[PDB]
Amino acid sequence: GVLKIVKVYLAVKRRIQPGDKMAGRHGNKGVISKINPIEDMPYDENGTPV
Amino acid sequence: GPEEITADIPNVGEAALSKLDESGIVYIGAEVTGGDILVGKVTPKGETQL
Amino acid sequence: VTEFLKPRLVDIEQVSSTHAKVTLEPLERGFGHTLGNALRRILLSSMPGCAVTEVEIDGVLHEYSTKEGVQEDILEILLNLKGLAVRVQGKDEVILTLNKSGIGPVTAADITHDGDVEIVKPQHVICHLTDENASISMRIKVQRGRGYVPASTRIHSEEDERPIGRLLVDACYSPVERIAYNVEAARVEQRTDLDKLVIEMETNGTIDPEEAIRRAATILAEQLEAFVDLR
Repeated sequence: GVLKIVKVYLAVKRRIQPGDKMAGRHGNKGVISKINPIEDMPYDENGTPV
Repeated sequence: GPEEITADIPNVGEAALSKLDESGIVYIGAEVTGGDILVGKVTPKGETQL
Repeated sequence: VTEFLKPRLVDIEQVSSTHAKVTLEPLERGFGHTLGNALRRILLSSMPGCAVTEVEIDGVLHEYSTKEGVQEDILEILLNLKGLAVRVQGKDEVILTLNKSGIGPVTAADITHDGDVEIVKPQHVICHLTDENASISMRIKVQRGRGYVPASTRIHSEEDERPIGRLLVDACYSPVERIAYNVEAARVEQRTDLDKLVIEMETNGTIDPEEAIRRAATILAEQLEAFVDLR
């Protein structure tokens, strides 16, 4: 019954966003709640943010 | 009758057929988003019974 | 009591092309940290800079492809061009051209010379040509802006992007990489409660340190007008 098939391949770049599940190797899973501006993050004596 | 892969689609403007080639298939490299036609296809119908 | 001593830009210690130390002095008690964190939060978010926003590589249609003779995928070339540091004088958009043939690294020193454009790290590798008959040719659109504008914000804003083969790059426009500040005691003539504020500043080399301090203080002073008036 099939006369022809056209297969399209889409490449989607998925950036990380609130709701994406992130995890460590020690069973510490979690979901991103906020994406915080860099000047809002905690930072050490040298100004390097976390 | 046979369904037809075509760029000639009813009730669809020339803007939505902008990234389809003369065969009704999307170009490679085309940045598409949700709802964009990738392969244009029409199915023959009949007895619309207005 | 009702009059404060006001700071002045005392010293710029340019440690590197991309690292500086600005001293503001003298500061009253408590104003070191007030000004330090306000200036850090503005320097870290609000500075303007030029970023690569679009690339047209000559034979490529999308970034999930490979050029023949080039060792890197087009996506990796675009990631290398995302980190290209340019300062554009007297324009808000320029198109640089890179043509390069033969075996070797294609670096930022190989971008053709525009008069109003300065590449601050010419040793910045963009790709590697691994074939003597290989050649790369691209049109890199550098644009001035502010903050972080991903290409997703920019695809379907119309932009008349009829060409398939024009690849959008996410634009991180901020020239400032790191701000630290430290409040030391000043050595002023009579007083002992006066501070000085040292702002250590890592940039990509494309903004003057004093110019960025002036710009951040101007942004503060323009945001304070709504409170100075307060109607």
